[PDB]
Amino acid sequence: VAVSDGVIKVFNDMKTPEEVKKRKKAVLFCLSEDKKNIILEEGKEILVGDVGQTVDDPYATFVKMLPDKDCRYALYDATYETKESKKEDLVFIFWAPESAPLKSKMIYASSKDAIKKKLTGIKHELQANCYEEVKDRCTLAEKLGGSAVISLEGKPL
Amino acid sequence: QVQLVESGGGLVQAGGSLRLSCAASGFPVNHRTMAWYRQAPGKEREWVAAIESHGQETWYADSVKGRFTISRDNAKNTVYLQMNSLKPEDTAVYYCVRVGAEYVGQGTQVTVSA
Repeated sequence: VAVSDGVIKVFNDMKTPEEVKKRKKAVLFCLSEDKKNIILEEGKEILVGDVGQTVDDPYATFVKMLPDKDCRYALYDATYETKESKKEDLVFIFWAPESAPLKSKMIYASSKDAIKKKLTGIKHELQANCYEEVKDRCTLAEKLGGSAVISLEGKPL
Repeated sequence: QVQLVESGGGLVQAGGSLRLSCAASGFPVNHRTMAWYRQAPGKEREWVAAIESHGQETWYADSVKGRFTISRDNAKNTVYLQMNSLKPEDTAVYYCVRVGAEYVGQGTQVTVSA
């Protein structure tokens, strides 16, 4: 499975006021129709300029874009705080719900290493196989900075 | 709490058979998608077999089709990999994982002598 140019560009962009509004906050990736390429999933993104305009809780909106019965990769640009610092980091997410079909799920699972190698410098990964896990802010917070993280995406934990 | 304990590996003559086991604890194997992958030193992981949760639909890599069978025993909370017609190219550490979960056990070494 190849990784498309678009995925390469979007990651590197995520690594003027109008230009800042076009930066991605979250983006979803999926298999192409022939299942030979990992591509940007059209329209399944949140922009920085969306937040405060049409998006009030970007992580909750991100979760609403995950398919119930298919797998996805995603990048989410997460803000979080410890007692002493405020941080922002990209998180690579692998979404693999149990009811997704096994055949394409195994393509996603076996291709994850190859796409992550393109995301050079990625420091954090969250894998989830159900909504309870992907919505667990404590779990995302721990993938980001462990037990020292006390707030995430602008809300106390 | 979660454990994935592989066993059953060993040194086998090419053309021989081996059955690997993964004894799991902390979760029910029939509620997760369980998969076997293998890793040779200096090489990328190769996913070889998987069995879906609840149902028992299976998936096999082309490299092991017709030679390997994956199964599980719900009551023993164990997943198996039956291997036949082993080849030197099958030499690797074999791991049994939950798809969509980070944690991995220590694996079991399989060595096939030509």
